[PDB]
Amino acid sequence: GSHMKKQKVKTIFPHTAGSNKTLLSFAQGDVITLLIPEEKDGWLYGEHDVSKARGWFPSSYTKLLEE
Amino acid sequence: HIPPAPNWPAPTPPVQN
Repeated sequence: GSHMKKQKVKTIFPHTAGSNKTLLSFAQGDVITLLIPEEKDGWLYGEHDVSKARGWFPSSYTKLLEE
Repeated sequence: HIPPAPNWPAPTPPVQN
């Protein structure tokens, strides 16, 4: 931006853990901030803006905010 | 410290128009 310096991604569908603890849950159109300079085998690690929860999640469930 | 990754690859969104 111009008065900010934090990378983000924006979600495009909801996500759930089902049978796990280390998985970050969310909805469509949510905002998540990155915690690693690269992904791990398709999994990203991030912190949600609304929930402030952390965990692994599928990078493909999100897109670069500024397309 | 970042927690360990799972033993399987990450899933994908639905394939739609």
